[PDB]
Amino acid sequence: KRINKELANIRSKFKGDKALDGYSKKKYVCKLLFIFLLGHDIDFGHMEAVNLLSSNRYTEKQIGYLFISVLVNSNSELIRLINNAIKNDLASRNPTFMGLALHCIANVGSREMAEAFAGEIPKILVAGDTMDSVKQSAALCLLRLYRTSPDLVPMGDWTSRVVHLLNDQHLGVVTAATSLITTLAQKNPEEFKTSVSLAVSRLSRIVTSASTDLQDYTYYFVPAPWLSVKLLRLLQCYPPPEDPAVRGRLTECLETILNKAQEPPKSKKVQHSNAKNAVLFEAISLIIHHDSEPNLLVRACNQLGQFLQHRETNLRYLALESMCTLASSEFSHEAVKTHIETVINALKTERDVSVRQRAVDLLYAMCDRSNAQQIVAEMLSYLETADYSIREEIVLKVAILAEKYAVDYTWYVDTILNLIRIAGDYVSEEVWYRVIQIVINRDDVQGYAAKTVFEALQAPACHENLVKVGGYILGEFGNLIAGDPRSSPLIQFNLLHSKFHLCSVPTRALLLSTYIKFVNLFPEVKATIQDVLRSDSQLKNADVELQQRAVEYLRLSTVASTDILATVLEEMPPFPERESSILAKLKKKK
Amino acid sequence: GLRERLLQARGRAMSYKLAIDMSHFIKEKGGLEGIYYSDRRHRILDIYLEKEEGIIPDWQNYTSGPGVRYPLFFGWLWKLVPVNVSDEAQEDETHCLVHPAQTSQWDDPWGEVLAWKFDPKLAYTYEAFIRYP
Amino acid sequence: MPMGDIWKED
Amino acid sequence: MIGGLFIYNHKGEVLISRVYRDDIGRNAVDAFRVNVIHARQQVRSPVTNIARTSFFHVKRSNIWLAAVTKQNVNAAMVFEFLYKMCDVMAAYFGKISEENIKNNFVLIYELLDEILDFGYPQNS
Amino acid sequence: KYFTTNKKGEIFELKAELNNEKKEKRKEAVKKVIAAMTVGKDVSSLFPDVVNCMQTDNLELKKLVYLYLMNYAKSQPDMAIMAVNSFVKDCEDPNPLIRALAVRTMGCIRVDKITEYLCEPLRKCLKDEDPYVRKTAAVCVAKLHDINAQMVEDQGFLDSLRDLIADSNPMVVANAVAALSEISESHPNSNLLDLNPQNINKLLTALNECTEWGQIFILDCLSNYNPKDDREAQSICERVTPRLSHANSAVVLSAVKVLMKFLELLPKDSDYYNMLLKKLAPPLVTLLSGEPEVQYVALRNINLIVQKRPEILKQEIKVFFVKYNDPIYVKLEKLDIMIRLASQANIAQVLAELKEYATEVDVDFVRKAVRAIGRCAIKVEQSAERCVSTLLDLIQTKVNYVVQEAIVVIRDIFRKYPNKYESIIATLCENLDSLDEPDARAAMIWIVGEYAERIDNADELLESFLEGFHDESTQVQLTLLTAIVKLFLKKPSETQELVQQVLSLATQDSDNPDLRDRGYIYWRLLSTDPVTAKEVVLSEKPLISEETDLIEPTLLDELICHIGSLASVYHKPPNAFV
Amino acid sequence: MIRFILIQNRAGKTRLAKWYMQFDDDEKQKLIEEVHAVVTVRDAKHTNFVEFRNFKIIYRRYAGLYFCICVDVNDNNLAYLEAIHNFVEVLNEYFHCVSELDLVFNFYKVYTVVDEMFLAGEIRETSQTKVLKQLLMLQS
Repeated sequence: KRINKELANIRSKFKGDKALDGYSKKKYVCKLLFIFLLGHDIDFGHMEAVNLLSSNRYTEKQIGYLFISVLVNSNSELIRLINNAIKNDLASRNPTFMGLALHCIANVGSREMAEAFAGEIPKILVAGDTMDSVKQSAALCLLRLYRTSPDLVPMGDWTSRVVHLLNDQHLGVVTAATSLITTLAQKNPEEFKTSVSLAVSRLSRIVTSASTDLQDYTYYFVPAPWLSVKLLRLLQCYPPPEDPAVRGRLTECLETILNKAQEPPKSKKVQHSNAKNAVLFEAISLIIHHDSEPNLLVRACNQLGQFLQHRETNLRYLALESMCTLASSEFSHEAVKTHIETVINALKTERDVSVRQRAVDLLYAMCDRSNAQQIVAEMLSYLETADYSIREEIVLKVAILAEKYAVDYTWYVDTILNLIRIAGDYVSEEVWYRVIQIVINRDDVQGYAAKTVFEALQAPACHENLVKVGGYILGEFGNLIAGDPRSSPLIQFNLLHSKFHLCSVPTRALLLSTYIKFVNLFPEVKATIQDVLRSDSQLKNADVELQQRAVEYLRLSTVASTDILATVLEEMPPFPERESSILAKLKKKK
Repeated sequence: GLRERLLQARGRAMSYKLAIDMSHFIKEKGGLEGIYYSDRRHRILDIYLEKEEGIIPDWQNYTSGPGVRYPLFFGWLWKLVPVNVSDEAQEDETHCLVHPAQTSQWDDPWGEVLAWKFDPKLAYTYEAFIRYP
Repeated sequence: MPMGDIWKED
Repeated sequence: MIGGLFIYNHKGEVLISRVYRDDIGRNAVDAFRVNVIHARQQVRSPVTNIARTSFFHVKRSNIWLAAVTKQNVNAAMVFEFLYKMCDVMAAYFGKISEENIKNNFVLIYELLDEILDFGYPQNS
Repeated sequence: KYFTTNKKGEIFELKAELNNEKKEKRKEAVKKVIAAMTVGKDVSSLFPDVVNCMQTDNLELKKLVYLYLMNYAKSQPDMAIMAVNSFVKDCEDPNPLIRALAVRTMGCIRVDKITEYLCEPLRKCLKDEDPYVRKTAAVCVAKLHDINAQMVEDQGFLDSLRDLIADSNPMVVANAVAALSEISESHPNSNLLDLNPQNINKLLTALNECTEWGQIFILDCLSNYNPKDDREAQSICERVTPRLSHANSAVVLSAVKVLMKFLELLPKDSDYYNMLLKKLAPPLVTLLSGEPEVQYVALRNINLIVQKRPEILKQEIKVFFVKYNDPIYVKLEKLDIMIRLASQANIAQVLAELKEYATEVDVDFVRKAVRAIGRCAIKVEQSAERCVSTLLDLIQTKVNYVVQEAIVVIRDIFRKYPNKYESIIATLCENLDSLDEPDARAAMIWIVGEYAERIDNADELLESFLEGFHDESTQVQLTLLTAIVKLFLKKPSETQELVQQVLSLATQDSDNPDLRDRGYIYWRLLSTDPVTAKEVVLSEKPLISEETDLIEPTLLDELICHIGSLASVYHKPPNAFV
Repeated sequence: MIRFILIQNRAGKTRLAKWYMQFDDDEKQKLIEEVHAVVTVRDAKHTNFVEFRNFKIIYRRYAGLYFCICVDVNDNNLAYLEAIHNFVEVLNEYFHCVSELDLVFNFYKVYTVVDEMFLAGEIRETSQTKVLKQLLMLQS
């Protein structure tokens, strides 16, 4: 309707080669971009605007640059003319045109443009004749080209000039060079080792300044919060300095950061509060990642403990987020474990799902030997009323904690059975692999696990994973509960034969192995199970797994040699020591 | 003057009888009971009373409790009512972004938008002396 | 006699 | 039977909702918009099973009439009730648009208080 | 003066407007409150100002206040008991519409004082004058009985329900039997009180003189009934038989449910069985010409009807051919019902549309069609060679979502016929013209494992998969042993590094206990007696049934009684959605 | 690093979209709907950070507009939240006041402010006075 009328008006403006003007064509491209903002696709004559980039009108040139940035196609001659205009603007002395070309490179990300302009852009970045606004775009453009193609980035001799960028009076160049060096330090630490000692002095000159300096780079009476966060995140990607003077200067800077955090606020603005707490949280993350100063670690743990009692939910989120590696320490581990009841209360009294997820992650991280049963019970009470989207990670974390911290495995089998009963559809396969491996490996929870899963299978609303676990556990240890009148082999077969029909394909595959183990175990139960194996619903089934299982078990039950049958269907030897497949699944998931 | 400075915010002894008289002068001048609350309008009103009458910046101290905000110092006749903005108001294409309907909401510790409103019931007796110690 | 707050940009 | 009757616009904002049983809440309101409307193309079968919850939906080319149940309903009865509701609203105020929602917001709830009672589609 | 809201950039008080004498302004204010309640605000701080201030006109304002109360009945009883006495003092009002509205808005309150303070207005309006009051009374009886708790007069409520079953108004008795079915959702002592020789005739007269909605509940409770007489059963079938109601789908499928559960006679000698088979087919054919959602529900029920009794829509297949203006679910289900109804007299009509559907654009529909060609090959006897040639021509187009689904039905054809197609393997396994999904991988591995006399270079094609042993496929051992239990005996000192390599990979590398137990069962068998292993593994296998995509017979007997239910549409057990 | 910057009103449209990583057309069509369905449901009494799979999407609500900046979980969320507020204040001080109609009508200035504020997933200039001076110099 209206979009069709707008497309008809755009075609009437530019369909053929009618008599138009430069400002009329600029207004037509602006109207086409406004129609593209409403959700309409049109590509009528991109060359008429791509060839217009060599003009002198800055507004029309920027409109054409935005058009070729938002509608970057796979054209050959148009992209060649665009790269030629980019090289002409880079060779020109126009800083606005050079910055527009650098923004077009950093937003395009073409492989041919990255292979062509891989050498000129650091030469522009180290060019002292350029303005300060060009370097801050060029360093981020080189960062974008390095993130696009890291192999096509040389380690030239301009590195000493790159480290020397941080000594500038203008600080946007410092921000761009910090964002460059923080990415390049993961491959070249020795090429930017002196940048650590320069950035320490830069951070000291920032945080030891009053309100007189930094007349434009301040933010709500906070001196340079983004630059301080960038410098601390740069120092987090480096080891602590071996020089004692640099170490003491860094310690004094972090002490002044903590003292400014403990200071009362000047204004009442929440923007000032966020811009002051951001540097505090990045300094806390630096202190925790270093883990070198216990005097700093104790103060940071006390600061986060007092920060957890705050009223702002998006502050309590960060207070729970920045403590996972703090729980992994050794000296301040008791100071982390002082507020486990506060973490449990934050998990109970809830206002946000991601806040609850961060509380779950912090409880799982700090769970070493504090209260394993209490942590597992609180996790299960959270899981009983959790969401239906992130339940699998919580199930794997409960399984990891239960298989890790357990002195007697009876509580472990009860925990796995409660986890299977409460939302067993999200239980991954590694959990019910692991409980079978642990029950086979241990030799004092076998009869208890068999009786517990036999009582758990008698519920009408059983889940499929419970049928699998109970099937293999009964097929392995049906002999140890044969004396009880409530657990005869006839009932042991009849419960699984009731659960066999309306369940799924691997369940029906596993219960047939359980059936042939029952035929091997109890000669009283051989007749009915042999009739079930001889039935046509098992023989003529369309599934190859069930057909092969039923056919070869019917043939194996009637070879008239009980010695070979007992030699084949004997007791299973235990599993070898694996390497925590549940942990591998959790690492592949998260 | 005062109304223009308050609507441009889109991004001696402290005697109680003189404060009552100045609140009545503000209400008859058409400056309040229709606008919202922010720290900039707080500082503008304080600087305006200090410029036009030479008043010490001590009177404007409102309660920090959740809900209705009353003046703590005696004499000021302007309480604050927590205005819950309707869903059809925060959807207009001409509402200002940096405006205390969406800027002052993040700043209060309870997260409630505040506006101004006259209350002549507090002209009889105190409220902060019997509400909070 | 109060007035109305500027809610809309003209 | 019917444990909720949710009318959604073409974007996802609720216009008229109603809760009949205690097993349907704001999570049941939000999950339908999260995994039905705001999703990919190639719209599958109209009876969506999410978290042991059944969502029936009917899109009348501008609006989305949905029902959220949690047990063994009669299958075609819910869709026939939805089509009867759409026909009643059509005979009431012509077409179905947001202007028809806002101009007859009391009348829609008055029709829902008579044509449906505890999920039973009782005739007026 | 609390909860002050705005109006397009203004300031005005709601509570003064609610307590004001302007009733139109109070109606506009409560309309704004209900609008905020619908969009999701917390307007719970106005409850004693919208409930206790009921001093204005009755109808519209009381309806809006009762809507607010039935929306916020989950609030606290200390706030809900501010005017609850004047709320429950409404069973003596002169308007029965007001009485029924008050009962219907009092029934939704799950409060502790409900069973002690609502039994008197309920019993004061049971034997009332207007039938809508008794309708709402039985609705609220079922609502209070949804908790299934022993109330103060729950036995009297059940006795009043049994009295309301045999009453005058058809909608009233239909709602009463619906409430008996609702309390029959659990298993009480008085479960499904029939009282046959009067209640059956009363329900039949109500079904004859009922409206277009109560018939669904009447036939729903009639579906679970199982008599034993003959003339009574024939009278029941004669009263049930005229069903072409304006509610085009629900009443028709409920009557089909009643007629199919009402099938206890000779399956080949009863003439009325053939009469019912002639009776069901015009509704089961003319049910498809409606709206797409009830069309999809009808197709999902017709699939179960065909799977149980194939002699209903057997002679009519022309109504199941897919057109070009149908949605994807109807497009899939009409195809599945067509390939289930592909008989020995319509294969020329079936196969042309089957080979035409493969060139469509819906990916799941093309996958269903290329499985459908193989299913029709299994179904029809004298078409398997032509369908095998058609599947080979479709595979020769080298399409990724066609070959990986065609080789599975090719494996099904190979399992149905084990001798007549010993030439496709050396070409099809040599192609492997995709990166196959695990179903096609299992099909390829089973085809390589079986028929090993003609694929004698199978060691390379098995060891191509044996290195990357990370998938869900136990076929790589249960088909390796079934061929290299005879090839390793025919060639000694050969492929020991396969028949022990896959067992060493299934013994102490696979963490799955199912795969480990399969590996130990194989390893303890062939390493002890090769003749015993050849007798057990390489024994003859029976052929599969003709109808391929079937469900289990116990689940089919479960879905017979739930034809009108949602379990028929989901094709799952009814305990899969609680 | 900043993955995408979005301005989504509560009706459902998209006013400003800047994509710095490599997304497809169907990926750009799906991520906008996912951002809308996650962000436009949570109220003001919740947090401002949401996680998608590995995202840390930070959103604010200015008068029906929803400002979203995405990041990976490595960077300071309060720093990017105050970057959002600083960008909104720059767009406010470019005019005397700003709204959705002004952002629609002056999108050529909006893209100029975004390209002079953010670039390549990072921040170009933290200040606002130099950006206003650059915008006034480029106003001719």
